[PDB]
Amino acid sequence: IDVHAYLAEFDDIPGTRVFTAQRARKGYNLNQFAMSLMKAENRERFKADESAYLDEWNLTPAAKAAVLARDYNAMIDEGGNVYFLSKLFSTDGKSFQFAAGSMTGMTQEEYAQMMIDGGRSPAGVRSIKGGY
Amino acid sequence: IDVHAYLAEFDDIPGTRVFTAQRARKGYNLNQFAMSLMKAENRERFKADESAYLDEWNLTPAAKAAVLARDYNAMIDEGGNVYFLSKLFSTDGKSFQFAAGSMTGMTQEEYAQMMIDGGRSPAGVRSIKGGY
Amino acid sequence: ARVTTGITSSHIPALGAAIQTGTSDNDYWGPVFKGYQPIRDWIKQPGNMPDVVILVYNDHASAFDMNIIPTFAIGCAETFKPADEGWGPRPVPDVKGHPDLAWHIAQSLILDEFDMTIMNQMDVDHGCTVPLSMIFGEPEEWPCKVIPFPVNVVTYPPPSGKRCFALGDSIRAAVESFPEDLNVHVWGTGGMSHQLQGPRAGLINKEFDLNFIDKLISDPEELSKMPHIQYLRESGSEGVELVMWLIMRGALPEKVRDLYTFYHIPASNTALGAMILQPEETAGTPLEPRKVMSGHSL
Amino acid sequence: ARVTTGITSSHIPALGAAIQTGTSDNDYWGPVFKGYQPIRDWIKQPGNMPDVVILVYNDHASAFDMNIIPTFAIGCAETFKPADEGWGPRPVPDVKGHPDLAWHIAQSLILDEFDMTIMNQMDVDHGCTVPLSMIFGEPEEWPCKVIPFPVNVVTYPPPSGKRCFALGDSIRAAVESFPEDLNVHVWGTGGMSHQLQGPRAGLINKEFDLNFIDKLISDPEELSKMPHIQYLRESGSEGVELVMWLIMRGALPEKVRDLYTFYHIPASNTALGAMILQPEETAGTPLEPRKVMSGHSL
Ligand SMILES: [Fe+3]
Ligand SMILES: [Fe+3]
Repeated sequence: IDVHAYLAEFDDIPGTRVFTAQRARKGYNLNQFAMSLMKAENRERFKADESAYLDEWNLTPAAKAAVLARDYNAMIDEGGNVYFLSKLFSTDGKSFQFAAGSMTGMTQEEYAQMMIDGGRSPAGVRSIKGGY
Repeated sequence: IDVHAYLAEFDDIPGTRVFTAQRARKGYNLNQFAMSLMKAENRERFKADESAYLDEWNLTPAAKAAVLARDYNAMIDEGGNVYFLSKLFSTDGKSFQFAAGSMTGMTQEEYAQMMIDGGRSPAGVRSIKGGY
Repeated sequence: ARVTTGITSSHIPALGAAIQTGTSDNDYWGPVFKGYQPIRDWIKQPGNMPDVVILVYNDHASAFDMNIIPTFAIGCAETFKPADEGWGPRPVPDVKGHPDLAWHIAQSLILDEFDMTIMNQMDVDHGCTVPLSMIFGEPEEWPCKVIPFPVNVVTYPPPSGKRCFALGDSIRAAVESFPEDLNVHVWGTGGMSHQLQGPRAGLINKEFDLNFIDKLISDPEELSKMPHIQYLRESGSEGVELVMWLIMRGALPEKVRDLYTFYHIPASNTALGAMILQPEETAGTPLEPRKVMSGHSL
Repeated sequence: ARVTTGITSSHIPALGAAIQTGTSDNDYWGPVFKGYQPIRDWIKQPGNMPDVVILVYNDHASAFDMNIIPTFAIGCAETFKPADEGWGPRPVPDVKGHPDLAWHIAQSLILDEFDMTIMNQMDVDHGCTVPLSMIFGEPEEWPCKVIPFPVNVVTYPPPSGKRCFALGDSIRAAVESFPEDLNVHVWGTGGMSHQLQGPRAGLINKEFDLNFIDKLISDPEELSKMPHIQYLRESGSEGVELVMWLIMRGALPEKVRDLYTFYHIPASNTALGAMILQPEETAGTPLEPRKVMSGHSL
């Protein structure tokens, strides 16, 4: 019933950035650029010259760098959404598992071993103020 | 609640064809064709050769003949919707009053005078079975 | 932060054309524009001009074609360009929205269980811009921000009168909970009685229309019970647009004061209506005259 | 005219890629595909094959970008093409819909006060085709008609669990009023627990997942009260897809019989879940084994 209270709670989850309106508004351009890669021709053009391609999307200097550096954590900080961005690492030839692990700082090998072992435990990573 | 009961009564209204799902499905190509007249480029091409333009829309011979004859009642019979079709008479430079009057059988002038006098009275045109 | 007044108005294309072609002052259109004068003079007065206008109207197969048909949509974009409906883009200023309030309202309606469709890019047709021209004249820029709120009344079934009424109350709540203390208006546009299609085109039901305005003011809850079939049978197939006026009404409290009402026949194929409502609690003084009914048949 | 069974399944793209690269039998994927075998066999049996499948899933920024975000949509198109999500269109047959039943449900839902967005043209991404590949294999053409039903769970807020649950019951009512005696299925796809983003990516909560499955069967009404925040906290930010499962569950009566349940960890970044539910009244005989749990961690 209270949109502000509803939204405030998401700030208490560690290592998570819920895709709210505020983020959507910020990453509008970055997410729309990513959407453009659903077209084979656009992918070819992007690949030809990435920097030039990005210039037609009015990204903020930060967002542009994040893309060229394929830093998905930085891209999410700029308002990008994982599902929109999947178009980017997809044209790169990477999987969802690759992108996710790349954001944990773990090596592709360790991340894979962790998933094999049961994944990351929620214990301790649920609340920032509650410590559980 | 009874979707069937809801649509069934639309049948008892004289001189009226309510845009139900049934009509929308039947007139999908005709309405999407009209929509295309929103782009100036299409407007001009269509005007250059209507028949050739219409052929790209896979309309039924009845729907195509209705368009070529500018027969709005016929167009509505083929599933056309008045708001989509407004793109067509707007392309011709006709007003909404011209289009409406053209479907009543009165001369443009008689229709205009009638509106001035207060419009068509609902008396006798509310129910087919009732006759009122 | 506050919905101070509710206004209803026609939005037929023929009015924008009268203005465009400089004939808004001829024998036919003159009485119509004269009837809007009081609204024009009222809204300009200090403290009467809104910061944001939530304009409820139905898209006339302009922004939405047959591939996407949303029951309720809200424009959360920064700018909205006038659509080209066959005569080229309407020669009026771009509509500037209010993303902050718009997105806030959108988030609130979904949390309040209304299955909204968020639009971040859409052209606004005559349904949205004609009312702005009628009330704000021909400025180089619109005097306030506008949040387009397209409602489907084109493809059946349109929402129920009961749903619209309820949605109106939801919008008021979202607005009141918005931090900034904005002067917000809700405009219900469209109508009134008219039929554009077939042998029965030309239909006008002044009895229905006047009764509708009357109940909309004093007994909206009962008016929201009116079924679609009754609108269609009595007010013409296109008169169903009047359901949108219930959204505006629902954003206002139980007790409202009608400051002004204008009814005229004909305006192209329709019976034209326009009014100003404010909560009795904070309402202003009604205008003199309070009600005006023009047209050769009135 | 009958909702005979409810099925839930994962719809992650990796499953689709496994099939493509013929790696579905390797050491990693084999256990997963082994778990779907019982379902593949069951459904193909005489009288288990549905006529239509109302497939509930969330568009993954494929059919909808940032400009149009519908809460609830329904594909009433005759055909749907697989979307190109960066690798080129999924090499699977085109999805054939059921416009008659689709339009019927669309109209019923709106009359039942759901603000539906009707789609008459839309590509279906992996969320819709992967489950098809998992249950129907690699036919030259899908064995039945499919009605896509995209739900927004990408941009906040997504509908509420309570709204989703109520929607399912409405879909059942709509199906039941359809004049034809069809064998209709409602599949809820997505999940289970997982996080695709940030330092917390890789999160799995078998406790949560297993509890969700349990309550969804025995007490869906209470489960539909669980707030968004809890899914985000316990099941990962992307685990919120599970709400879509309440839509499938709501379309089934109070008493259902679980014919099969498969839970496995891991499946890419997720904990995979799949089950077959049927109204207790007409439920077939459970499968043997009726419950299975794979994974090095289970
Ligand atoms: Fe209108
Ligand atoms: Fe998904």
